[PDB]
Amino acid sequence: KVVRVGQIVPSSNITMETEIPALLKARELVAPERFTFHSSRMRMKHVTKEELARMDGDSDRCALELSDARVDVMGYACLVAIMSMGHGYHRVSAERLRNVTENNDAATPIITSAGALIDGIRALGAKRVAVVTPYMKPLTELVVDYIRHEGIEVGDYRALEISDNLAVAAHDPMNLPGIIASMRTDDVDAIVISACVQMPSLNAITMVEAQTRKPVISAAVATTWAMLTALDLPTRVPGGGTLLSGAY
Amino acid sequence: KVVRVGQIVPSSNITMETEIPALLKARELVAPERFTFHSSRMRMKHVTKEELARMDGDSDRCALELSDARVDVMGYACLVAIMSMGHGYHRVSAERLRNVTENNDAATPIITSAGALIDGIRALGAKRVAVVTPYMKPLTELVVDYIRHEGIEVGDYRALEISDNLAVAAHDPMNLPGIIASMRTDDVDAIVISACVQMPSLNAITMVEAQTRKPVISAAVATTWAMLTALDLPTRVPGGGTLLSGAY
Amino acid sequence: KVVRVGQIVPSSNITMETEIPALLKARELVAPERFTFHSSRMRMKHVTKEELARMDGDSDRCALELSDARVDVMGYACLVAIMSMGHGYHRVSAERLRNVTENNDAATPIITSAGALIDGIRALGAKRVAVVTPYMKPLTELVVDYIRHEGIEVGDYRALEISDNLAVAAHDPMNLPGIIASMRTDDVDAIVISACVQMPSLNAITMVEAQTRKPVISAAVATTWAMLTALDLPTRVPGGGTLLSGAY
Amino acid sequence: KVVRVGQIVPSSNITMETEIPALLKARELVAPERFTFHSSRMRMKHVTKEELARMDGDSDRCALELSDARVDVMGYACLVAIMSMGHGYHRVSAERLRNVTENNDAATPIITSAGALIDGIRALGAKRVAVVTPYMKPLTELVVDYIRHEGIEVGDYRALEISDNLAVAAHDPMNLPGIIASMRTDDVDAIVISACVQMPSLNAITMVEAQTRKPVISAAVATTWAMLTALDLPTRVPGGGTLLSGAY
Repeated sequence: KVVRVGQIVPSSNITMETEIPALLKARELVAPERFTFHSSRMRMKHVTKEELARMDGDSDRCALELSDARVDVMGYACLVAIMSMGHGYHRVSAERLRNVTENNDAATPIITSAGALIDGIRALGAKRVAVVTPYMKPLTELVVDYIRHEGIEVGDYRALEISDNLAVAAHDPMNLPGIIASMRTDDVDAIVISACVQMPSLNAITMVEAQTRKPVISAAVATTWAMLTALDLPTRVPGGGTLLSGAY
Repeated sequence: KVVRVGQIVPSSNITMETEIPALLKARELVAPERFTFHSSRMRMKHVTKEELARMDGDSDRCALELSDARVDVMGYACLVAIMSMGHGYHRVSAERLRNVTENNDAATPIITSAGALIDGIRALGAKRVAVVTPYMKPLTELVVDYIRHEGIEVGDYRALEISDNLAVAAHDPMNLPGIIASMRTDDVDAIVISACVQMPSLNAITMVEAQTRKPVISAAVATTWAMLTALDLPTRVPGGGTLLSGAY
Repeated sequence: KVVRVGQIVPSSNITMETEIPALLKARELVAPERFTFHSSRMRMKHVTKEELARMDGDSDRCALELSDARVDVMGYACLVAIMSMGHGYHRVSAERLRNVTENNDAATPIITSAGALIDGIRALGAKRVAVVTPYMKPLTELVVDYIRHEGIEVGDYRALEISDNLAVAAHDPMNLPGIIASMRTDDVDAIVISACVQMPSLNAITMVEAQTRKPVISAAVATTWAMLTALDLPTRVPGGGTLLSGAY
Repeated sequence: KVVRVGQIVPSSNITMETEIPALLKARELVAPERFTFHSSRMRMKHVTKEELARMDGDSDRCALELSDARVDVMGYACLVAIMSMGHGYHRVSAERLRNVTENNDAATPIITSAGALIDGIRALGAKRVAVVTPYMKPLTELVVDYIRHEGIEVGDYRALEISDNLAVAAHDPMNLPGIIASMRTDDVDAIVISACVQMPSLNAITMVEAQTRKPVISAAVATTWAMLTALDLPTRVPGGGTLLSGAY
C-alpha cells in the first residue's frame, strides 16, 4: 500500500521534510508499507512570538491545501508556535484543523508535533524529562511550562539561543551528544533531544541514547510515532530511538 | 552532498510528489548525492482555464515560501497552466520567479514543467512527437499547439478527458501501454507519455518504451532531468526512460 | 515475501555479486518482494578452456552447498564455461544440477547464464545480435558460434581480449558506450553488451541503449530476468534495460 | 567507494547473508560508503561437534576462494565451530586464515564471529553478560565456558535445544523478547541475544534493548562492527543496537 503523508510546515523549516521521510524510508526496510510525502507551507523566517501567531493563522489554509490531496495523515509541525498560544492549545489546534479537512470532504487524522511529544513521553511511561531547545530563553520557558502543565516534570533544560530558523537548521547534531552529556540526565526518565521541529537531531539520537542509557525523543520521531499509531501501524523504525521500536 | 529540492505543486496534485522523489530515490542507488524534498501548494481543484490563471497568480507566493528554505532547485509543476498563459510563457515564468528568489536573498535556479518538456525533447534530437494528456480537448489543443510553437512537430496525440484532478491521479497507468500502442508511433521521434503533472506515468515508462522501441518522456522525468542539469549533476536515473541515462 | 537467491560464481568473479544484487535492489523500489543473496565459489583464476572444464566439474559441489540453504532460485554464473562444453550444454547443466538439488531434499529451479541469454534474446523477438566479450578470440568464437547454433544470427561482434579475470572486473564500463558505437548496430535486432559474467556492464546499459536506440542485454540482466520468470514474479527492474520492464 | 565484503559461511547458514547485508544497507542511508557481498561456503547441515570440526577443515579453502576476489574484509562466520575447538582458538583461526590470503597475494583483514563477539562486549565495557543460544545444552556450555575463559562473566544463559541449522534459521525473533524477559537480565551489563550466527535476531534487537534497557549484541552486529572498525570506518548503523552507534 501507498500512504500519503501530509505535513503543514513553516516555510523555512527544512528538518521535518528531512527526518520524517528519513525515518519512514528506514521503515520500508522492515515493514511492507511505502510512503509519499506532501507538504503545505506557511510563511515564517524568524522564531518570534509575533511571527509565530501570524504563522498559526495560515494553519487552516495549509490544512485545506493538503486535504485537496486526500491525504492519509496530517502532521502540523511547529511545536513552539502552539505552546506559545496558551496551555493545552495542541488539543484545540487538532480539533480545529480536523474540522477544516471535514469541511473539505476529506476527513483525515490530524497530528500536532506538540501533542505528539506529550503523547510520546507518556507512551514511554516517563514522569520526568530533560529538554534541549535552540530557541531564546523566554520562548523555551514556554515550552518547559507547557510540558510541566501537561503533567510531565522537567528536570534540567537547555536553551541554545538561536532565533534564525535557518541557523537552527544548520546546527550540527554532533554538538548535541556533548551538550546532553553536560546536563544532569540521570535524574530523568527520558531525554527530549529536540523540543523543536527545525533542529536536526536524528543522527545524534542513537548515539546519545547509547551514552546516556536513557530513552531519547525528538519531535520528529514523536510525530512519526503518532502518525504511525494514528494509521494503526507497527512503530518499529531503525535509528528511531527507543520510541520507534515496539512501543505502540 | 544533500541537495534540497523545491516543488511548487497544485494542492490536489499527488503525482509530482510521488514520481520525482521516486526518480531521485533511484538515483541514490547509482550516485552519491542525497536528496530532500520540499513542497509548496497553490489552491486549485478542477482543471479549467479560469482556475489555471488563478493558480498561476499564486505562483510567486509559493516561490517565496520555498526560497525561505534556501532550496537548491525549484520545480514549478503544471505545464498546462503555463501553456494556457500563451506562447513562450515558460521562459517568462522562469525569469520572474528567479527574481522572486533573488529578492528573498536566496537565488536559486527555477524550472518549469513546460520548459523542461520542451528542452528535454530537444535534448533527445526529437523533432516529431506523440502526446498523451488527461485534459479535455481545448486544453490539449493548447499543449499541442504550444509544443508546435517551440519548433517541435506533433504527430498523433490523445486526450483522456478527465477534468476532475483527483480522478486523473486515480488513473491506472497500465492502461497507457495499451492506449499508446493504438496510436501512430513509428513516424514519431519520441513519445510524451504524459503532458501532465497529475497523471501517473512512471510505472508505464520503460514498458511503453520497450514495445514501441521509441523514446518515452513524461513531464515528471523532464523536470527531474532539468533539475539535475541545473545542478551540474550526471543525469542517469534508473527506470527513468531514455532521457534519464547519460542524458541524452 | 523474502526470496532467497543462490549464485554459483567463479571465485575471482565479482561482477555477478554486484550487478544482480544491484538489479534486485532496484526492484525493491518498485515491487514488494525482498531478496537475500547467497553465493558459492568454484576455484578458477585465468579464463582458459582447461580451467573452464575444471571449474564446471565443481559445479555440482556448489549446487549442493547452496541447496543446503533451501535457496529459492539458483544462478549458475559463467556462460563461457557452459558454451565451451559444446552445443546445447546449458540445458544439460540445468537438468543435472536440478537433480542435484532434488537429491538434497530441496528441489529448486536452476538457471544458467548461457540459457538465460539465449532465452532472453528470444523473449525480445531478436533474431540478429551484436556481441561484446572480454575474452580472447577463440573463446569469443565459441560464444558467437553457440548463439548461432541456438537459431540467433550474430552480426558484428567484438573481443576485448583480457585473459586475467581480475583485469576484466577492473575494466571501465564507460568505455563500452564508445566501443559499441564503433560497431554495426542498425542491422542488428539487439545488443549483447556483455556475453560475460565478469565484465561490469550495468552502468553502461541504459546509456548504450539510448544512443543506439536498440535493446541492450548483459548476461547479468538475463540471469536476473530468468530468475524472476522462474518464480512467477513481474520482471520490471529499473535501470535494467529493455529486457527488464514488463519483460519483454 | 565500493567495499568488497567477504564472508566464509556454513553452507546451510542463511542469517549472516541476511543481517550483515541488512545492516550495511542501512548504513548507506547514513554514510557514503557502498557495499557488495561475496560468499564462500563450507558444507554443514547439522550443528554437531563432529560436523563442526569437518567444516573448520574447509575454512582455509573458503579463504582461498574469497581472496581470489581481492576482498576488503573477510568474516569467518561460524561462532560455535571455533569455540568447540578449544580455548582462545579464535585468535588462532584468525592468524591462520590471514596467512592463507597472504599466500594468495591478496592480504586481507580477517574477522571471526567469535573474536568479534568477544571484542564487541569489551568495546561496550561490559564485565558481565547474558547469553541466548539455539544449540543443545553441552554445545552452549562450550560457548559460555569460552566467554568466561575470555575474561567475561556470564550471568543467566539459555539454550533453546535446536540442532537442525535450518530450523534455527526459521526461529521467530519475536519469541526472543519474551525469552529474554524471562531471564534475570538486570544483574547484567550487556545482552548477547544471539551467541550464534544462524539464529535471526536483528528484528528483536531494538525491541529487547528498549524493554530491558541494557545494550544488546548479536554475532552479526559484532561482526559488522568488527568489519567496520577493521576498515577504519564510523560504526553508526540504524537498527544495529547500542554497539552500532558511535562506539568505535
